[PDB]
Amino acid sequence: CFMCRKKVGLTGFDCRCGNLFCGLHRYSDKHNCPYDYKAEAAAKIRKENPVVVAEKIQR
Amino acid sequence: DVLPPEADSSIMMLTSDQMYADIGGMDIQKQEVREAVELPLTHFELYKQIGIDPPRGVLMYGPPG
Amino acid sequence: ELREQLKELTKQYEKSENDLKALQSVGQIVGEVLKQLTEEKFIVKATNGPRYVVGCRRQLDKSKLKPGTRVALDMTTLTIMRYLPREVDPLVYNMNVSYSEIGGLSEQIRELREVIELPLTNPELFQRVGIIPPKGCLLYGPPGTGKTLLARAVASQLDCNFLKVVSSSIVDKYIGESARLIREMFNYARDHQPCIIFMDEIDAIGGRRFSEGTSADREIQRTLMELLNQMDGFDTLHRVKMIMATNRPDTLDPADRKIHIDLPNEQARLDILKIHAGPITKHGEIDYEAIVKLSDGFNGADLRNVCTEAGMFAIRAVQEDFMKAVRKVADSKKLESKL
Amino acid sequence: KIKENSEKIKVNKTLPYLVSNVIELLDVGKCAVIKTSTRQTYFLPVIGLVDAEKLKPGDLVGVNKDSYLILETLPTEYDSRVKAMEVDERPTEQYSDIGGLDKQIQELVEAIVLPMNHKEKFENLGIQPPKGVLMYGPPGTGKTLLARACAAQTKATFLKLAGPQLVQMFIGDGAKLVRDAFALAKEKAPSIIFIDELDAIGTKRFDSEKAGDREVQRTMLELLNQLDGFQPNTQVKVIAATNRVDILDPALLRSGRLDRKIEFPMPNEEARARIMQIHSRKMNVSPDVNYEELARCTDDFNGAQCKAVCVEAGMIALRRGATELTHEDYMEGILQYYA
Amino acid sequence: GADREVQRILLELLNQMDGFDQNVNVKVIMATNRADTLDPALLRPGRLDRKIEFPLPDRRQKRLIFSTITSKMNLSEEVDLEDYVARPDKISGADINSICQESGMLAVRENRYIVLAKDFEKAYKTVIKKDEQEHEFYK
Ligand SMILES: Nc1ncnc2c1ncn2[C@@H]1O[C@H](COP(=O)(O)OP(=O)(O)OP(=O)(O)O)[C@@H](O)[C@H]1O
Ligand SMILES: Nc1ncnc2c1ncn2[C@@H]1O[C@H](COP(=O)(O)OP(=O)(O)OP(=O)(O)O)[C@@H](O)[C@H]1O
Repeated sequence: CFMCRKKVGLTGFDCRCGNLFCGLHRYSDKHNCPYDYKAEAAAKIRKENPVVVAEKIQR
Repeated sequence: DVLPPEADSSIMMLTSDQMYADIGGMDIQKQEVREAVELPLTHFELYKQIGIDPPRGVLMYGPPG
Repeated sequence: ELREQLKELTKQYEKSENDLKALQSVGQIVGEVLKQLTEEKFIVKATNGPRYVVGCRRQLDKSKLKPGTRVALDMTTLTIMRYLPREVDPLVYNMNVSYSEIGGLSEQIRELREVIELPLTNPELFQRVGIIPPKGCLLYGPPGTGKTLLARAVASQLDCNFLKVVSSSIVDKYIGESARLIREMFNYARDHQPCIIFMDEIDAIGGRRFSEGTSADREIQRTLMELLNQMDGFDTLHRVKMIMATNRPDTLDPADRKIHIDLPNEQARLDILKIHAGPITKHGEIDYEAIVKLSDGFNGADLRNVCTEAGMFAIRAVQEDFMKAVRKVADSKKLESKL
Repeated sequence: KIKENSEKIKVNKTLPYLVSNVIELLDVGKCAVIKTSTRQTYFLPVIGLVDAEKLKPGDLVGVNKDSYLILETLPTEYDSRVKAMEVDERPTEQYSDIGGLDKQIQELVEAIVLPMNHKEKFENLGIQPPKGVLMYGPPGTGKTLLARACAAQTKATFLKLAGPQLVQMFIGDGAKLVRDAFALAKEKAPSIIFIDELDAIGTKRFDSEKAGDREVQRTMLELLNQLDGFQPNTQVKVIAATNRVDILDPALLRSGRLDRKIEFPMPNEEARARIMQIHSRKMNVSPDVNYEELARCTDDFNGAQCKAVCVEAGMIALRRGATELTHEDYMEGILQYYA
Repeated sequence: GADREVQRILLELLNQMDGFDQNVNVKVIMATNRADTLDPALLRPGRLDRKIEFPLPDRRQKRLIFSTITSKMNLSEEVDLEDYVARPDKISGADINSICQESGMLAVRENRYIVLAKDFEKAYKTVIKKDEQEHEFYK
C-alpha cells in the first residue's frame, strides 16, 4: 500500500520492501527501494559461477 | 496322448442368426454365394468334368452399406 | 477397567487371529475353459499363456462352466476350484449431474431422448415392433455447442449403465491391442445389456481408409474396423445405445440418427446466460436486457469472468452492473476477434 | 500373544513384496483378481492385509511372490517420468519484476491466486473461479518471466510442458504423459499446469500430411478430454504459453478450455526503460544514467535484448574495470554511401 | 517393423487357404467392401479366390427392398412406396432401413399407430440428400 495513490489493489506488486506499490510506481528507481540488489547479485553469481580447475591436481 | 481334433478357440455353436428369405432381392449374389458355399456340394463332379475347378473364396466386395 | 481392558484385548485377539488365518490362503490362476473334455477333464488356457488339461472339484456343477467361462485353477494340481463370471479390468473407470439445466437444444434433446432413452423405457415397442430402434446417435458439433454437457445430462437422467469412452484408447506393445480393448468394451456392454456407450472425439480413430499410409495408419484403421464390425455385424445388439460426438470427416459410418448442434443460440442464449447468472443475486435489478441485446458465441464463462472481476471491483470500493457485464461480453468478443 | 502374532505376521511378510495390480474386485466376503508384472492372473479369495474396500480396480499393491496375498498397498505410480519432470525448487525470484506489463500481470494474478487464497469471495458470489488461462507470448518477451514470477506463491506445483510428443512411431499413445499428468494434478492439492510452447501441439486438426501429425492430434484430443469431459476438474489451473498465436486448434482455443487469453504486447518506451532498470538494479551503475533516453534509443528492442545489453555493458566496462555508463558504447553493445 | 508380423500372417493365411485343396468341403468366404486396395497376391488369381461384386441396388432392387422392409412395418393405405422408390436417388439398403426407422421414430413422436407418407417423406429428407455446394457457377 504505497503512499502515492494510497493504493490497496489486490494486483498490488509486493516488492523486496513488502509494499504493494502503485501500478505505476513499483520500481526501485521510483520508490528508493532499500535493497542490496548488487550485493545479492555478487553473492548469487559467486555461488553459481563455474570455474575451470584445469583438472591436473590429483591425490 | 493325441487329443481329439478340436482343442482351440473358435466358434461352432453358430450363436444362432437371422434363415434367409429376408435379405430382399439380391438374386445374383444369392445364387452365387449359395452355389459357391451352400448346396449343391455334389456338383464337384460337374466341376471336374467341365475342367473348371471348384471356386473357393468370394471376397464379397462392394460399397459399404 | 477390567471389562474395558478385556474387551480391547479380545478385539485385538480377534483381528490378529483373522489376519493370521487370512495369511494362509494362496491364490489361484485365472483361466478360461476351452472344451468339456469327457467329464472330469477340461482344457483350460491359463491367462499367463500355457494351456493345460485338468480335472475339476466335484462341487462345481459341470453344466455351469462351458467354453469361454473363466475359472480359478489351483497352484499345485491346477484343478478347477471356482468358476467366475466375465472379467472387465480397466472399466470401473468407464462406469457430476445435470437435468435439462443447459438451455436451448429443445428439438435436439427431444430427438436424442426419443432415440436413446424412451425405447428402453417400458414403451418398448407397443406395436412399434417394426423399428428395431436405432442403436447409435451422432452429435455434429463445433467446439462447445453443448455436447459434453449434453452427455452429462443424459448420463445423469437415464440412470442406467454409462461408458464414456474417448479416442485416447490407443495402446501399443510391439503390436496392436486397440481392437482387443474395443471388444472388451462391447462384451461388457452386451453382458450389461441396458447401457449407453458414448464414443467422443471419434474424429481421431475414425480417420480415413488411407492405403499405403504407414503402419500407424493401418493400425488406426484396424481399430476403426473393429468398431465397425462390433457396431454392425454378428455382434448385433438389442438393448445398448451408442453416442458419438465429433465433426464430419469420419470415414464411413452411415445407416445413425445424426443431429446437428448449432453453436449460436436464438434466445436460449438468453436462457444460458440466466442459468449462468444463477449465482447470487446482484442486490437489485436482475434484468439481463443489456447482454440480451447483443450476444454471440456459445459460452457462459463470460458470466464467471464478469462476476469475479466485479467482485474485485466491489472489494476495491452487490454487482448491480449489467452495464459492467457488457464489459466482459466485449472481452469475450475480442477473444472471438482473436479467433 | 496378539503382539507375537503381529511380529510373526511381520517376519513372514519378509520384504520383497513383489508389486502387483489390483485389476478387479468381486465378492461371494470379497476377493481380488490381482495381476502381476509377470503377466499372470491370480484370484485371491482372501485379499489379505487390506480393508478390501479402499481398493479399486486399478491400483498397485505389494504381494508375497509365493502366497500371492495382497500385502501393504503402495501409493499410485506415475510413468513417463511425469513425476520426475513435475518438480520445482521454488524458483528463487520473489517479486513480479517484469517491467511495464501491468494489465497482464493483474488479470493473471487475479484469476489464479485469488481463487487459491481468497476463494471466500468466489464462493460468496456463487461463482466458479475463472476458466483455464492462455498467455500469448508472441515474441516470448516476458513469457517465462511471468511464469517464473508466478512461481512465487505460498505453495503449489507447476506441471511444465516437456516433450508431450514423446510418442513411439509404432502408433505410440494418446499422450499417456497427459493422462498421468492430469491424474497427478487431480490427486494433489491445488495445482497448476504450465503448458510451455503449446504451439508444439495444436493445429487445425484436419490437415492430412502424414504420420506423427495424427499422433499429435491424439495428444491434443487427450488434452481436450482432460478438461472438457465428464469431470468437474475443479482443483486444476491450466496456463498455456504459445508464440504462433494464429495457428492453433479451434477447439483447444477457449471458452471452457483456455479462456482469458492474456496478450503480451511489444514494450513501449516506458516498458523498455522499466525492464532495463530492473536488469540494472543489481548492476554496479554509476550515479549518472539516461535510462529513459536509452529506452528511446531501443527502437524496437523488445525482448531479453535489454538484459543481454546490460550484461554486454558489464563486460564492456570490465574491459577496463569501470563502474560507469558511457551511454554510446552502450548502443554499440546494443546493435559509406549517404552519410 | 510390425509390418513384418502382419505380412507374415498374411502369407500364412495364403498358404493355409491353399492347403485347402480342391475336392474339399471347406469353403472360404471373406468381406472387403472396397476392393481396389487389395493384394493380387492374396487373390492368388490361379486359385484360393473367386471375386463377386456387391454394389448398390437397382430400381427393382429398391422396390423389393422397400417391400421387404416395410411388410413387417405397420404401413398404411396411404404409403405410396411404388412412387417413393420411383423417385430418383442414390439410396442404399442401409438408407432404406434408416428411412423406415426414422419414419417410425416420427410416427412415435406424434404417437402415430401406423406410419404415414408424411413420416416416410420426413425420413427421406432427414436421412438422404443434405448434399449441395455444386454451385451453379461451380458447374
Ligand atoms: N448450451 C450450453 N448451455 C450451457 N452451458 C453450456 C452450453 N454449452 C457449453 N456450456 C458450458 O461449457 C462447458 C461445457 O462445454 P460443452 O459441453 O458445450 O462442450 P463440447 O461441445 O463437448 O466441446 P468440444 O466440441 O469443444 O469438445 C460447461 O462450462 C458448460 O457450462
Ligand atoms: N520484461 C522482461 N523482464 C525481465 N526479463 C525479461 C523480460 N523480457 C525478456 N526477459 C528476459 O528473457 C529471458 C526469458 O525469456 P522470455 O520469458 O522473455 O521468453 P522467450 O524465450 O522470448 O519465449 P518464446 O519461447 O516465446 O520465444 C530472460 O533472460 C529474461 O531476463
